[PDB]
This record gives sequence, structure tokens and C-alpha cells, in this order.
Amino acid sequence: VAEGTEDTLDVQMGRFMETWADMMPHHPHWVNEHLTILQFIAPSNPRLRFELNPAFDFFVAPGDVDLPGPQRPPEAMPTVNATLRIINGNIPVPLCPISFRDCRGTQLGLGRHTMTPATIKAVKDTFEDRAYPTIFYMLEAVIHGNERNFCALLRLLTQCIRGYWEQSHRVAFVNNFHMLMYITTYLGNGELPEVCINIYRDLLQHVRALRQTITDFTIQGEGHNGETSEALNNILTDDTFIAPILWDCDALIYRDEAARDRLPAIRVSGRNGYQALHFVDMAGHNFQRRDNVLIHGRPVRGDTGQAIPITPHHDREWGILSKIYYYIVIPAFSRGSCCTMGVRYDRLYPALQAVIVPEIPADEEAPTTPEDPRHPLHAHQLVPNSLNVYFHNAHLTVDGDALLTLQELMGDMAERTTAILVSSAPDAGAATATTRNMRIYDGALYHGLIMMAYQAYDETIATGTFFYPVPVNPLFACPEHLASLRGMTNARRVLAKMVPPIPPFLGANHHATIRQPVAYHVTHSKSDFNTLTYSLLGGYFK
Amino acid sequence: NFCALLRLLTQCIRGYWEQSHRVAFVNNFHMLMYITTYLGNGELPEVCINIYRDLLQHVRALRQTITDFTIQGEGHNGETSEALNNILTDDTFIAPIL
Amino acid sequence: GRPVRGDTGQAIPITPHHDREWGILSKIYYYIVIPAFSRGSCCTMGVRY
Amino acid sequence: DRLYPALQAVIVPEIPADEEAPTTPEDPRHPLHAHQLVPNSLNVYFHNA
Amino acid sequence: SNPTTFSVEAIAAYTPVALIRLLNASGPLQPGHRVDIADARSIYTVGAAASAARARANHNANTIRRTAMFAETDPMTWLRPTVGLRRTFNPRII
Amino acid sequence: SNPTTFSVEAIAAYTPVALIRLLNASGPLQPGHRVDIADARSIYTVGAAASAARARANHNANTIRRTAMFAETDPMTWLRPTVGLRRTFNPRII
Amino acid sequence: FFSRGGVPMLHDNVTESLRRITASGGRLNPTEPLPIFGGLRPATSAGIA
Repeated sequence: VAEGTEDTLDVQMGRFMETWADMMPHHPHWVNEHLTILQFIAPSNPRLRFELNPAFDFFVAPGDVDLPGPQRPPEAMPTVNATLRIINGNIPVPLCPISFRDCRGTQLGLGRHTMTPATIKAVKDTFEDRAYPTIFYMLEAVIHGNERNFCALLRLLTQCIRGYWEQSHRVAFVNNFHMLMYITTYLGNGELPEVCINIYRDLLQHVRALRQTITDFTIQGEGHNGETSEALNNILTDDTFIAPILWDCDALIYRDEAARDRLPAIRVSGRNGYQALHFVDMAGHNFQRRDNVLIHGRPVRGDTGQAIPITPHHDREWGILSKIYYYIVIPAFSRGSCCTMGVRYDRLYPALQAVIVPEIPADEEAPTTPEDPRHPLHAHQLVPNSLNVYFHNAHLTVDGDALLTLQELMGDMAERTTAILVSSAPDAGAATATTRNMRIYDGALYHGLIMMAYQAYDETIATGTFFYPVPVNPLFACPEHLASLRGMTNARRVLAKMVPPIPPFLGANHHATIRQPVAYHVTHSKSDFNTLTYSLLGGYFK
Repeated sequence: NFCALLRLLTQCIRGYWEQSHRVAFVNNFHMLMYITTYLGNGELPEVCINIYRDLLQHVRALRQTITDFTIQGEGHNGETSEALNNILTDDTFIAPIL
Repeated sequence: GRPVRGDTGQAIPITPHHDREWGILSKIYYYIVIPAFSRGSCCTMGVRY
Repeated sequence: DRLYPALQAVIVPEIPADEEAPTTPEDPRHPLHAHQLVPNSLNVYFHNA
Repeated sequence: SNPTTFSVEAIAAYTPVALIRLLNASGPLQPGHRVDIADARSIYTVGAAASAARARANHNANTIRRTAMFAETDPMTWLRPTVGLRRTFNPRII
Repeated sequence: SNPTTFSVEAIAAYTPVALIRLLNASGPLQPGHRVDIADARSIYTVGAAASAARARANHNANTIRRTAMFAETDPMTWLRPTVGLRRTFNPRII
Repeated sequence: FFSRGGVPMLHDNVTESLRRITASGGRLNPTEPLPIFGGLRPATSAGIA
């Protein structure tokens, strides 16, 4: 597990690519989960002598190296290290199979809430859609999970979601967790059609049913050293474990407050610790920032100021539901095809400045249909390199004021995406005198993104213009999305087909919490879309 | 040429679809790629693009089925394991129509 | 054929239009999906420009 | 004590005689029109619903 | 046109032809004479293609100008990205 | 505007630009000169947003004024509760 | 793989890797150094059940 070096995450990923082109001379031993029980048990297996404890992963690590180190690994004699297996599905697939996990998931979700097949069909269609418009991605990048930024754009978002629904019968904005909250809350009283809000409410009801199942299988009243029983049995209710994509800084606040005894460490692009300065505007945008300053966003029921300290935006239940969504519902539907990337705001914000809303005269009615010249999406006003061509490519019709709300959105911004690598000791249940030296490193992308599927043959937008692939999970690995990275060869493409590329400044496989066998379970299981979610929940028990 | 003839091909495919309920331009592989990538945001009706995308999804499912039944990381003399096990993933073998 | 993103010229060498995966998908389509639907009734042929 | 003063403000306009009462909310004579959607009245409570 | 040997389909095949919707070959075209020339088919093909693009001439005071279509590297490309129009609209301007 | 060195895209990038629907960078934009200066992208970005909010100017005599959106503690708040508009209406006033 | 004399493959790494996968998942195998000028006896084991 390497360390950050205060770069812009495009240079660092490229340096990792040039390092990884010749860093691996052979196939690593932690990928081969395609073996059955008989092949794993057979004496020719070199991994069989390193599987001794049921709650420990033994590997080979460089000696005399404190684990967060430099970019180039120092040369030393190899030694055998161990790391605690926290998740009970992190046992390898030849020792804990897929069929057993699916039958346990069928046992778990007996009387619980299940999803209607209409929502399953629509969500599966929009997760496997390669012609998913990029305008949703740019809107989710600029809004960036702020409640005021969402609710300043209710007209445009209602028109966009309605236009995407009643032309292809697929749901929109299911990518981000801080979108279906806001749609089920604000756009749920009748603005959207009857079938859209049913899909969103069914997804939210399934998330809360998974949370209730987690609460059901624990026994409350046993709290040891500032850890609740939910955080001491499960992981999706553990505040130390964070979401893969962070939009607000409240998750780091709850992680730093809740743990408090297992020695924490946050490395945000170089220096240690975050700063969380909010209210960034046009005068002080500073797109090229080398510090560790994050954007918390504007608290709306209060004052931003300078000496006013930061506060969490939402409840503690929001983090639990976000973790449950991002770690169960997304990999059950995408099935290992989605990939996390950051954004290029210095190439995205000037592409958002160009709106060609015309000058409608006074005492005149606003045009609705796009056949009149007064409509902003009429062919007379489709000047290239504006936002009108962007909305016309997706065949979604909008009005003038819905496009003019972008200026009100523009008061709050986001500077750039950065890699946050957190670290902690194991919890108080398993903190003996020798496991405190072992630590867990798992990285997350501040102001990142996720695409459901990758299109490579769409030439209306050049590749790598806005998003560049920085994947951090075994679940969210992407052998196909790496073509979006600048300077990609086919040798690296067949190198990444067998090994999931996770950079060492975002955690390693044998040191993280989510490991390879759960990704093998989400990508090589064909059972259902409801039993897979409960099987994944049953896998996430300590 | 396809991105220049988008409007005429949209009218042609729509006229062939909503008179006999038959999918058009399915013979060429460099036609349904361009239909799914470009004419897939609502220019065609809701049922045509579902047919094209379902065919493309089945093709990619066959590709993943090929990928699953091999063992990666074993390649001899500039040949990947897929080309060493299969033929549809072998670059020496060529398409019937170029 | 005319390249999408570039200048033709004469001294510029030929570059492939698409990814290597396009060849794989074309082979899979032309050797599986076409003979499964047509069932030996379709015939490959040239044209008279 | 914090509900009845919130129920006082009704912004029903003054419709002249020999005129039809509006039904759709698009015309400015309707109570739920955006012209008479003044904040902190019962009209915004009904419009949020 | 004059005195440049109007086409009668014996030897008068020539590239700078200027006609549109010509009902000449289709019926008022009594059969070919005892004249060898073989590449008159290629002369007519370039000629008819030239006499159709020149036959456009107008309709461009009605149809808007052609655009970038794809996304190439425009001469700035350092303060705004490039995105091309997919020609699915109706260019008529009225 | 004058004599404030109109934008010729060499060094004349400046924040108080006053234009709207400028088709200057998109095609009449002969390539960038032999000048180092790199932060003209940031100057253009602040300038274009200033040249778009000023380009509203009108459209505020047509749409209604902005409201509290959410519910905050406005200065009275002891004889009536506060509820903000959800901006889903069509502000046009006609 | 205990017999020598037949025609070999052109690439030596292909034959070596083929013997390596063939030896995995079996009891009796030629010894790992491949003793030239020898009988290719299998490696002896522990006691017999």
C-alpha cells in the first residue's frame, strides 16, 4: 500500500500504469478463485500451505517496511505476514462456495421485502445500457450531492428524468445515492409519473429492508468500548468503514468520532488529515489545488462563514444506507461491470458555461414544442460546442428557465477529485495484543463517480475528455473502462483482464476489507436479483 | 457515412418497422453497432432499440461465456489464452465479410 | 475508408478504425448469430458498383 | 399555537362578477398559480403537496 | 453548353454537364451509334454527380450549414471541449 | 470593450467581458499565438459566467423572484412558521 | 510423459508447461530436474496404505 504524492490523480494513475506494466512478472496467487474444492485441496496448489487459520490471510510481504511507504517499493528479503479476515465471505470460494452463499441468502430473505419484477427489469435495463447519456453524469458531477444544488434544479431535473423515462422506459439518476434520496423526498408528490416514483420507492424500501435484516440478526445491548452491537457484528453498520464515493465530509467526521480507540489515519493526497473548507465560488475556485482541502458544501439551515466549524449534513442512518446501497444494490445489478472514476472539472465547467437560451419578447408565451425558432433546442440555436448540442444528442427536451437554473447552481462548485486512503486498527472484539499491529487500508474517491456501462464506439464525445478511470474496489474493477484512460495499449488491456487494477495509493487486496472472493461472488453468480442481495448481506458479517 | 445519413436511415428503419413489425439492417455487423451507439436515444421507437440492444447483449454474453471457460495467464509466443483455446477470439481467423 | 479522428494525407500510414474487441464481436456475430437465424439460407456475395 | 397562525393565510384572489371560476392552475386567476404563490401561506403548503 | 456539343449519347459525353431531373436517357434515348468509346459511363457518372451537387446550388439558404458531426481537435481545444452534432434534426429554417 | 483590448485570444483575456452567444471561439478562432500565459482558461471561465449572469439582465421582469427554497429561521418566526417554495412551478407571469 | 523418442513440439516452453500442468493433479510424475541419461523414475513417496 503506497502513499499519496499530492498530484492531480491523473498523473498518479498514469505513473501506476507505467509501474504496473512491468511490476508483475507472473500471475498472482490471490486471483485464482476459479479452482474448485478438489483443485484447491490437491497438493500441487502453492496456496495450500498458506491457508491455516479460518480468520487469517497469510501472504508474502516485503520485510522491514512499515506498510504505508513510497511509490517505488524498497528492495528487501521477503517475509510472511498475516492480515485478519474480517468479512466471513472473504474465505476463498473453493472453501466457501457460491451455491452455499446463495442458499444462505435464500434462507435469509424468507419473509422480508422483495422487489417487484417491473422495477427489477427497468433497473437491469438502465444498468446494462451503453447508450446512457453523459448529461446525467455531468449533472451528477456538478450538483455533487448538495441539497440546495439539487432543489435549485427541480424543473430541469423533472424534465430530464421524464424525458428519459417516457422515451425508453428506463430509469435515470440511479447511479448516485444522493439522488434517489432527493427524488423520493422532493420529486415524489406527483411531479414524476406514477411508475417512476414507484421504482425509486421500491429501491429505497429494499435498502431499508436490508438494514432491518441487519438489525434483526444482531442482539442489542452489548456495546464494547464505544462500539454498538450493529457495528460490532456487521460492517455496513460500522462507521469506520466508509463509502467508496464520498460527496460530503460527514462520513469522515463520523468515522473519526465513532472509532476513537482503534488508531486512525487519513491521508488526503499527500499530507495527513482533511480540512473541509466550504463555500467555494468563482472568485476563489482554484482548480489546481495541491493542498488537502476538501469541499464540504453549504449547510443551508445555518451560516457558512469562516470561523464557524463544520457539521454533518445528515443523520448517521444516511451513511449506513449509503454503504448498504453502494455495497449491495450496485454490485448486484451491475455485476462487476461498473467502474469508479473521478472528474476533470477544469474541462467540465467551461463546457457548462455555454447556454443559448434566446431572448423571448415581453407579453409572449413560453414555447413548449421544439419546432418553433423561439425554442432553445430548435435547429436554429444548435450552435456547436454549447449545452444545446449536449442536450440534443440525448434527445431530451428542456425549456429556457430550466437551462437558466445552471447559473443558480453555479454558486457552489467542486474543485477536483482526490483519493482518500483511510486506515484503522481492528475493532475491540478482535483487538488482541498482536492484531493491533495489523491494519486495514481501504481507499475512497472524494467527488468521484460511477458509470454503469462503458461505451467505446460513441465518437460524439472524445474519450477521456471528462472522466478518467481510478477504480478502487475488487467489486468496482473495470477491464473495459481503462480505454478511457489516456495512453492505453493492448498489452495493458490483456494484463488487466486477469488481474483487477487497484493502485497502491488506494489500498491493496490483502490489506483491505472488501477482497477478491466477494467480487468473484458478485460476478460469477446467476441466481436472482433479490436472493443475490440477501446473499451479499449474509456475506457482510464479521 | 452513417453519422451523415442518420436522418434518412432513421426514417427508413421507422418506415420498415411500423408497417410490418420487422427489424431492418440486421444483416451487417457494422450497422447495428452504429444503430445502438447513435440511434439509441429515442430516434427509433422503444421496441426497435430494445431488439438491437438485446442482440448486442446476447453477443457480449457469448463473448463472456468464451472468456469464462478458459484459464487466463497462460500464453505462448505472443498468443493470448483466448486465442489459444478459441477461434472467435483468435485474431488470425478473419470475418467472412470485410 | 476515411478515418474518423485524423487527417488522411498520403504519407500518413493506415491506422485501425476500431478496438480489437470489434474483431472478436464481429467473428462471434457472423459465425454464431447469423447461421443460427438464417440456418444455411443466407449467401455471402459481392456487389457491382 | 404554531398551527392555527399557519392556517390564517389564504391567498384566494378577488374574481370579478360575470366571470367563470378558474379550474386549471395555468391562468393567473387560480389560487395555485405562481403569481399568487407568496411564501408562508396555505398556498405553498398545497403546492408542495 | 454552347458550342460545347450537347449530349446526344454518341460522342458528346462531357463532365461539365448542367441538367437536373433529365428525362433524356430514360426514353428519348434512341439506341447507341457505331461509335466505340467505353469510358463514357465513367464520364457520365462524374458528370451526373457534378450536375447534382451544382443542382443543389440553392436549398442552402434554407438548410443550415454543416457542422463538426464528430469530435475532433478544434484549433483552440484548451478552453472548451469539442462536441459534434448528430444530424438527426430537421434543417429548414423557414 | 474600448480601450480595454478586445479578445483576440493572444493575451487579451480579461474578466469583464460582455457578450452572449459568442460564436468567436467556435470556428472564427485561428490558433493560439506564441504567448506563454496559461491561466487565461481560468480568466475565461470567470469571465463567461460573468458574461452569462449579466446576459440575463432581463428575464427577471418575467419570472418571479427567488424565494427561501428551504425552511430557515427568518427574523419574525414567533407568530408564523416558515415554509419555502419547491421550485417546480413555471415562472413566466405573462 | 515417461517416454522419449516421439516427435517433439517446436517450442520447448510449450512442452515444459504442458508437462507442468499434466503433473499437477496426479500421483506419479517425472522428477522436476528431468535427469538426462536416466530412466525417468517417479519420485518415491511415504508409506503405503
